[PDB]
Amino acid sequence: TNTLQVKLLSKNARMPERNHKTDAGYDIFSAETVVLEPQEKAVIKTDVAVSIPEGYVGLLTSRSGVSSKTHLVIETGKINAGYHGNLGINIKNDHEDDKMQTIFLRNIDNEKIFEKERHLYKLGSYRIEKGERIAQLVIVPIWTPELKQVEEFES
Amino acid sequence: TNTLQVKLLSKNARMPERNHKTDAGYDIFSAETVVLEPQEKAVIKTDVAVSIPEGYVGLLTSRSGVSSKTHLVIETGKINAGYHGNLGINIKNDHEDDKMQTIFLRNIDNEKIFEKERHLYKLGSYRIEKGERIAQLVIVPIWTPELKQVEEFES
Amino acid sequence: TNTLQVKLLSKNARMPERNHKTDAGYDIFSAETVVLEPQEKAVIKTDVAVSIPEGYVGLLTSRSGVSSKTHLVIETGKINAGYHGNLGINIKNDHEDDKMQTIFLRNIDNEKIFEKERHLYKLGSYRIEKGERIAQLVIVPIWTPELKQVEEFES
Ligand SMILES: O=c1ccn([C@H]2C[C@H](O)[C@@H](COP(=O)(O)NP(=O)(O)OP(=O)(O)O)O2)c(=O)[nH]1
Ligand SMILES: O=c1ccn([C@H]2C[C@H](O)[C@@H](COP(=O)(O)NP(=O)(O)OP(=O)(O)O)O2)c(=O)[nH]1
Ligand SMILES: O=c1ccn([C@H]2C[C@H](O)[C@@H](COP(=O)(O)NP(=O)(O)OP(=O)(O)O)O2)c(=O)[nH]1
Ligand code: NI
Ligand code: NI
Repeated sequence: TNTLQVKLLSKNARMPERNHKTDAGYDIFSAETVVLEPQEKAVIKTDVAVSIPEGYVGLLTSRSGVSSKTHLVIETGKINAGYHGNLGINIKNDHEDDKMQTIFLRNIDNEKIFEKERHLYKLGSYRIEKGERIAQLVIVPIWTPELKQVEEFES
Repeated sequence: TNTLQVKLLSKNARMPERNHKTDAGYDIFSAETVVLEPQEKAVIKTDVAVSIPEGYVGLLTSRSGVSSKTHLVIETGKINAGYHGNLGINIKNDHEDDKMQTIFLRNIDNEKIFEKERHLYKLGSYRIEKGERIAQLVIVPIWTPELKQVEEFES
Repeated sequence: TNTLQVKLLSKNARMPERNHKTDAGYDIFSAETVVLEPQEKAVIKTDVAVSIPEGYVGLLTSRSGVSSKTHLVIETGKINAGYHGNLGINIKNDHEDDKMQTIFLRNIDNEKIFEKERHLYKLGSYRIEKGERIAQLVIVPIWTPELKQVEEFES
């Protein structure tokens, strides 16, 4: 009743966490490791499925720490009450494509990642790693009345 | 009561649709045909008016299919309970302006549109056509208490 | 009960305003004066703190007038029920960095600001001034049930 059904779709999926009763949302973890170049768009698999009951909508939205620090822009997803598919993260690396190149990409804390092997990445490239806090899920009640075409409003 | 008032403002306006009782929102259709160049901003007319009752807010928000596939970024609009004006779609083609040009623009499914007449468009240009599913409306309850200036919080 | 606690953190902070009972949100004012260059990111201090009660989330979101007219993109912040810190505005000037320069920057109405002293700014630069309407706060009820790992959903 006052419980939400969560299903893991793979071994790479992590269970959402609401560590504090103070918090409004549930920590969503990536089930993928991907490198996003400037201007590049992607849908990140969480390998998690939720069964939101009717009368509610789920908001798969961005964290403030990742969005303020990095150019990673997450378009909030509206999780329909009944959708049992894989929760994707609609993401875009909004860093501009200035043609410049660097020897290291940066994490979701905007910090430079030092590698043992030298590699040439385009400047402004980010990497998201398996099991990282990149999004959060917030469930909000909704009002869905029947629509009535009207020629001029009540008042 | 448990009905929402909808008004069409022209012949080009289409009635919002909630085809499934599973869905949280209402399909919003464009009343315009416009071509958006890279970095170009616009407010798309739906020619639709809604009368949301007090204690609720409307969220004129993006669809997941259009936002994940195209560079079309819709800034979610907060529809105030009482606003009876034309619902606009605050949109931006976030494709970068790389000065390059192509012989065809692309639709809201990111597919290339083949034309009988050759025309030169800038690379990353999109066209939205009259009567297309580009946005959705989600109504959510709101808490609007009176504000009290406080020197230090309750607890 | 049906009141919200608001705390000012400095002399530069302004009290949020819900001028109409028609409106869904509360007008949020900047406590800073900053110039944002193209592609530049910042967190704007409001010097305001709110004590949202449990069972609710706050949405520190963009105004339609500023977002449709300017390239100022505000990533909606989810204000947790219990957070008593400074409300920041997660902002980005999404104007592209075209290397061009102009003798005047522009305001949150996208109008050119004429100065007595000539200065060279990069094209697409915006200035936000102390005490300006740049954001709004909308509080929405939330459902936070306990999570139960499930192998296959109820129905
Ligand atoms: O724009 C913002 C966003 C967040 N905040 C505050 C409110 C919130 O309680 C706190 C945490 O931000 P979020 O709830 O949006 N994300 P999260 O709880 O995951 O924190 P973080 O992103 O830092 O891990 O920061 C702002 O003041 N302005
Ligand atoms: O980022 C997202 C967005 C949506 N989804 C899922 C949840 C939702 O039930 C389903 C449909 O997405 P939206 O409700 O956000 N838009 P719409 O119902 O119109 O579908 P589409 O945009 O594909 O027409 O896709 C994700 O998993 N991640
Ligand atoms: O995309 C939008 C955004 C807003 N609107 C309408 C609905 C709303 O009642 C009205 C005001 O917009 P917002 O509530 O989103 N922001 P605000 O009340 O502060 O007005 P403004 O931003 O113009 O000061 O404009 C649209 O039609 N489409
Ligand atoms: Ni939102
Ligand atoms: Ni951009």
